[PDB]
Amino acid sequence: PYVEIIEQPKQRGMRFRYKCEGRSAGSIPGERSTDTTKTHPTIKINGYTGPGTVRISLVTKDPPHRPHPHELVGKDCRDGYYEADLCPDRSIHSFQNLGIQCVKKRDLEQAISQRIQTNNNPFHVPIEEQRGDYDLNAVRLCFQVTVRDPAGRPLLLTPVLSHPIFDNRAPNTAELKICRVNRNSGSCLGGDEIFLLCDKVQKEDIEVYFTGPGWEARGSFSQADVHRQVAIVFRTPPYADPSLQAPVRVSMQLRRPSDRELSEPMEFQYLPD
Amino acid sequence: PYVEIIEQPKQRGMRFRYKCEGRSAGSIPGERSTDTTKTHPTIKINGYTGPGTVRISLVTKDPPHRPHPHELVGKDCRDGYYEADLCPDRSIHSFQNLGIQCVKKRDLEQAISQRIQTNNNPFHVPIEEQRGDYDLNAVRLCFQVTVRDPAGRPLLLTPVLSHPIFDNRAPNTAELKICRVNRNSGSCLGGDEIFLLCDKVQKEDIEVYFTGPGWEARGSFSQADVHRQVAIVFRTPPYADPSLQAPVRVSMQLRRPSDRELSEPMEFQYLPD
DNA sequence: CGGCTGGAAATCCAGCCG
DNA sequence: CGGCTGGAAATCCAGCCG
Repeated sequence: PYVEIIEQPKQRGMRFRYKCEGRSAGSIPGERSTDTTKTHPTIKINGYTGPGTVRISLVTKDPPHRPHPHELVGKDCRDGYYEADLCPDRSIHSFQNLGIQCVKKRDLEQAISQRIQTNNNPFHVPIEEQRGDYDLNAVRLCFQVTVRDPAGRPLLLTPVLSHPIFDNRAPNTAELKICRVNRNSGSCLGGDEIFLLCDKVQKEDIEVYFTGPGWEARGSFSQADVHRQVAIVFRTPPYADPSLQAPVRVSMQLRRPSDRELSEPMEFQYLPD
Repeated sequence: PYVEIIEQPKQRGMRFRYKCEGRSAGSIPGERSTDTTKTHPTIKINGYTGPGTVRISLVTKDPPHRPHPHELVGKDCRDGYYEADLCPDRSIHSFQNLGIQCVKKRDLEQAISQRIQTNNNPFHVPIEEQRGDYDLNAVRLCFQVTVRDPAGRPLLLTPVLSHPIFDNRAPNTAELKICRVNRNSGSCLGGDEIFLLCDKVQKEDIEVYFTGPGWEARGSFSQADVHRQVAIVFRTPPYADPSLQAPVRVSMQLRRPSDRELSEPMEFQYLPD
């Protein structure tokens, strides 16, 4: 049998809550979770409907999936890992009370050792190989399902990882969001200045990526134009066509080069002068 | 005999260093210190001219003047208090190396225990009477001078307090500053929207103040328009002559209602339509 | 020009909700 | 009323400098 993630956890937007903030870090939602149609991380067992257990652990983002210092807090959790009994007459399991509790860079080693003492290393990464810095701003859910083979003895399936979930509070990879702009229109020739009010960004890793069909451009500014990480003053780039005949709706977005992530597109309408 | 402060400390303008920030720079100034030509807290002892000692410690700032959790650091300081041999041949004693090192409120309890342990409590406030909430943003210097009586045996003169000293690292105390404005001109009818980028302010306590000879208006905005304390979006007020036929250079600046403090002004050209 | 350090950046709670 | 939610409060760097 095999596990497959029918519904991935949302990647950006939620922050990892610290132990000082509470005993539950809210609930990780599915990627397609909308205000109208809510969803939760769901896995699918192919080739098995019956008695079993599931354990959700946290592991590192990049290849050597060392168990992560952070904790999975919520219903049925303990030791930084979720665990319960699979519904025996169902093959789909969504997890709605999954919350991530981050450690302090100080209580890191202490965190590590709990993973060790509690035997939480799905990819059995070696003590030798466990060495190294940990990205604290990113983790991955690691579903470990145990069904039973046809004989009847318990059967542990292979571990399935999810795409990384990122800490929204981290200045380093928080969700890119444009909150207010001084004007969503301008001349096709470009040159209009714009005050963009956004969330925390990093001046040495941010752009205002303009985008139209078979067209794209980048607004113009320098690091010094980034105000306290939450505002950018840039000049709009000229459209593809300087000789415009009427408004031309395009899209304005925030792009963090390093991971090529984008923000929801804001509509910007070019005009002729 | 009696100590007399003929040079009270500067109440505002001083930030209390956290131990984490190390040495860096620190010297409580006089109620008129400046340039290279400064001024420091100076006391004068009346009714004495000979040998003695002075100890300056921090007390709270309200009636049960308890030995504050903060610290006095710098030359001759020890255990959160200063103490040096008052000059035998001088009556006016100035202090030029006084620095208030604040404690994180997670050290509070062990801060008070050092005040007792070291017998720091000019006013002799009892352990049970030492109960209460400590205001960590304001301290009072307590000059405790000890001279000799006629028999020559050490004589301690009554504790002399300075008026409260306040912090700068407070959220509503730092300088008011306008960093970038989207427009420094507009209609005499007002109503034009402005995107002003500023130093951290408190939306609950700030406003944009326009002024000219016998004339003063304020930019119109709500708390929702203050973006992360470092940016404000407001609309200009109609000028005095809302039917100009020529420009009028008025002045625009930030104002903190709490203390009516103002930022360096920024010019504003009102014009006709 | 390699350190010193000031500014910039990283690391509890009021108001919402149901 | 208990969780939330999202703001704010607390607690490495460039550029100067010797």
